[PDB]
Amino acid sequence: AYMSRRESINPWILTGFADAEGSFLLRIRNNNKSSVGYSTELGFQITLHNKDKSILENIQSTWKVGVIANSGDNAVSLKVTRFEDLKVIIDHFEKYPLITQKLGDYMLFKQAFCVMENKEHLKINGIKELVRIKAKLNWGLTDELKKAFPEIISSLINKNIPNFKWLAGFTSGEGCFFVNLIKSKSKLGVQVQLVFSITQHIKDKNLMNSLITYLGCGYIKEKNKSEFSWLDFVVTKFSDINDKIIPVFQENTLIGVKLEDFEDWCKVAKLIEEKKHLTESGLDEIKKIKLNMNKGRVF
DNA sequence: CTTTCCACTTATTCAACCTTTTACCC
DNA sequence: GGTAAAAGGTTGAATAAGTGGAAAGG
Ligand SMILES: [Mg+2]
Repeated sequence: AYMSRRESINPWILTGFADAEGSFLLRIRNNNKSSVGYSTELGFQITLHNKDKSILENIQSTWKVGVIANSGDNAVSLKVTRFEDLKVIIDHFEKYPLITQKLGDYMLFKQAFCVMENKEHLKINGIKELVRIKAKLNWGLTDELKKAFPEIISSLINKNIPNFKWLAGFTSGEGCFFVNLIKSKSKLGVQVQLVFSITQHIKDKNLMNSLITYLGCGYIKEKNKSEFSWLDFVVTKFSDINDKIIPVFQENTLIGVKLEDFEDWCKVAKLIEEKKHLTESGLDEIKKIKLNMNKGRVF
């Protein structure tokens, strides 16, 4: 395997994608063999379905770090935990910063990086500090870690969209270009509606709200699934999609298989611009485009 | 002793999917 | 009087996270 077979991508796109996908990791493993009885591993990771391996390669090729591996049969991962390589990641994020609640996680990661850069994690005081940091990262401590270090453990990130490149990267993870086919009392009996969405956890409500000001269109939907809730930024007005959404991503290129879902959705947009969705022949072409996009896509 | 990477797991958070109802164009 | 836009859900697997094992040189 080669570090840069695939092309690199734009660092703001990389950052948008990183706001939408991936997590920092701080492992603190019980370890017989370590002087202190624990060892650590620090890093950053992204796990995607096999379909979107090209993206991991894009990133690897941009940073020149990271390992790409199988992640079970269905998925692949990029993990950076080589310690000195984390300087490349730090250097990337200082210059092209994250803006979702994940920024907070990057702050934990930096702090843990400091402790390790000084080698404090090799002694009991440094392990204690990493425990306090890990306590706030992702899912926090295992029950077993809490017994070992029962010490007492220590606010929402509020940031603006930096530019459209960030937005192309973020959409490449969390966006959806959908062709909705409404059973309708129209002539053909089916209405074609283009839907754009970006799906996000509730914590990033402010970001989602500010997408409305940013794109000059769309609205927020609160959705739920019994115990769990999430948000959608949604655009359904056709003239907004054609004059606002489409040009943005024509100028700022999506990455991964979603690029192909996007061009397929634009093909339908040209058809609707021409009123062709209102004839049988055009409805059928759309039905065929939809059939083979998104979950229906083979290549 | 410690770093690094490789194999592999699991559950809920997303993307993606649908129907029905209301807005509004004409 | 007919097409567009929004309301109002559902669906399932990809992503969010994680775990053990161990090669390799320090
Ligand atoms: Mg995500």
